[PDB]
Amino acid sequence: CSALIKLLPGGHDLLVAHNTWNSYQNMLRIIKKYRLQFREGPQEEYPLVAGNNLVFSSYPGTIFSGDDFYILGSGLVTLETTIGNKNPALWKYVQPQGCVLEWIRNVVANRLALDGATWADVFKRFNSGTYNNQWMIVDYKAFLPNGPSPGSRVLTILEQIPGMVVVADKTAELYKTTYWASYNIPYFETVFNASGLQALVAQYGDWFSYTKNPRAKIFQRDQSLVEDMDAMVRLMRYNDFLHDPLSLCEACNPKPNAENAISARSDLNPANGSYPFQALHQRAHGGIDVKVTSFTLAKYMSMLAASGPTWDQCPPFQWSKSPFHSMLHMGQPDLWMFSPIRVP
Amino acid sequence: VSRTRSLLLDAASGQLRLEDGFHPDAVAWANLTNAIRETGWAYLDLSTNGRYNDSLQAYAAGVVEASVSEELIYMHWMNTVVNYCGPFEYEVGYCEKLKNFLEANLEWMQREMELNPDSPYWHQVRLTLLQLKGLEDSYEGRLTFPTGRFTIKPLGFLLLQISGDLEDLEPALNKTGSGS
Ligand SMILES: *[C@@H]1O[C@H](CO)[C@@H](O[C@@H]2O[C@H](CO)[C@@H](O)[C@H](O)[C@H]2NC(C)=O)[C@H](O)[C@H]1NC(C)=O
Ligand SMILES: *[C@@H]1O[C@H](CO)[C@@H](O[C@@H]2O[C@H](CO)[C@@H](O)[C@H](O)[C@H]2NC(C)=O)[C@H](O)[C@H]1NC(C)=O
Ligand SMILES: *[C@@H]1O[C@H](CO)[C@@H](O)[C@H](O)[C@H]1NC(C)=O
Ligand SMILES: *[C@@H]1O[C@H](CO)[C@@H](O)[C@H](O)[C@H]1NC(C)=O
Ligand SMILES: *[C@@H]1O[C@H](CO)[C@@H](O)[C@H](O)[C@H]1NC(C)=O
Ligand code: NA
Ligand SMILES: [Xe]
Repeated sequence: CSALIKLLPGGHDLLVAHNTWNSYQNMLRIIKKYRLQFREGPQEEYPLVAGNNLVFSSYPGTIFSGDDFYILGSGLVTLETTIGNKNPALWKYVQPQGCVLEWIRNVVANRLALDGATWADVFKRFNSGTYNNQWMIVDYKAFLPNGPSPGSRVLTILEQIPGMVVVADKTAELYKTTYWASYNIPYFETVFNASGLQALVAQYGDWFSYTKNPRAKIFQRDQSLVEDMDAMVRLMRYNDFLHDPLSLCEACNPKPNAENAISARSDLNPANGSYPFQALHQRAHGGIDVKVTSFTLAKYMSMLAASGPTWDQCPPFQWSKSPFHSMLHMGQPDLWMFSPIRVP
Repeated sequence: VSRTRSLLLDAASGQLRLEDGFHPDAVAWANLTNAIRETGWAYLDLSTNGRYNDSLQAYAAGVVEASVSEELIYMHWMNTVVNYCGPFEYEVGYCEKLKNFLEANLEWMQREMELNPDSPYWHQVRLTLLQLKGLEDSYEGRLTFPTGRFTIKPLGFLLLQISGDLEDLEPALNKTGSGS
């Protein structure tokens, strides 16, 4: 998954976008709006929870996002990209007692949080060490259009691996660089090191580096061109792997690789290619959507959303004309050529 | 393309029952518009009624969601997890470990709820699991609202919720999705 939080020039707006990467067989999609009346505690005297209203991208039968991308009535937007864990010495912290699965912790944090700090406080309890993600919590209540940095509260970043959760307010950093990008690699050095990524950088190079991997470099090169919602959608759908030098994998044959993009199209890599590790293979997997919101859209529990693999500069994915025509995809369109829609 | 359903509580019998259409007196209602052919998305709008306690609202939310999306649930199940730890699975070792892990984790949560009836945290966990129970019960066509402990099936609709958790449970349980 790729995500970008972008402060527009002059602080005019603050856009938040997320592009889920997943297997293509998962592309039955439901955008869900819940309006609940739950209370904070088990007695009628407790206040209503902060997160009773929420809109989120989801799937049939799945009572949370999974992507994840949520716009909460508390004024928060919460989203993540997955970091995983490569250090087998940490699996001992995954236990059935004393651990709540991540999907539950996510739902409970979204319901109770008033702000980024409280979201983190709730979420990190009983850390399961499963679905290990970098979470971004954007608090629009702390965002003033055209205003200077408030120094705190706007952006909180949380990273989870088994046995360790690190949290920091990154508002100053967002205002200094004008963006926060996320692309499946932990930002916190302690988490990067504990989860075994140094060995992978040593073995395979910059693809596993936080600052030098292809998506990091593409965001560094191009994020400033995001000047509005449409520009955000274009970047979040970006894949021009045949022509973009940042998409070259020097260890691969052929060198351009369709995984090395903001919105991956692994189906386009050749089946007989030579690749140094599995993520670079031909796979029925890649970017499968984009959701974008803004200060005003979020206020109205609204987003722009586009479903399916990117076709801006790549040929549209089509099941019957792909290597994957035999996989089950009940209910899905054959050809995926959809444009963004406003939701609701 | 569109379907609306409400879950009523018959105070007479104390029975929950689904009705077609919008009944703002109900415990919950939902409507689903399937625009997948046109836009690649379906849209679900779901509400619960604050006149009922939140436990019943949560269970009802699961029920009405399943009620308007049954076709989509079936297809998504077939597309994504129908073979996962099935009756013919070769990795019987892993599947047994997974099942044991999930059953113990679910039991541990049920115990914490029983041991902490005044905890806000465990109240929120219980609401989440009630919604999951209502989703599965409604899909199976038989409603039973629990007032105390309840058993979530480890490899039922829980499997639709744990796809991300499984990315780590697999290696953690030494087995031989979303992300890069
Ligand atoms: C994370 O691990 C890296 C790699 O081992 C550490 O970087 C090394 O740090 C030592 C001591 O300062 C240097 O002598 C090495 O040259 C560094 N190697 C590099 C940069 O690849 C780093 O210090 C660790 N960071 C934290 C916060 O634990
Ligand atoms: C929430 O409200 C429901 C509905 O009134 C309560 O459920 C009843 O609970 C009693 C036992 O205490 C049973 O005799 C009834 O059969 C239940 N009704 C149904 C429809 O199952 C429930 O006790 C209330 N509190 C909680 C925590 O659920
Ligand atoms: C790899 O397969 C492609 C696609 O059919 C084929 O055109 C090309 O000749 C192959 N290259 C090699 C090394 O086989
Ligand atoms: C549900 O019904 C309401 C009634 O006004 C309608 O406005 C809304 O568009 C419907 N939503 C879905 C998901 O079909
Ligand atoms: C997995 O295998 C390791 C051996 O390397 C063992 O120590 C550990 O207990 C195993 N974990 C489980 C849950 O089977
Ligand atoms: Na993810
Ligand atoms: Xe867990």
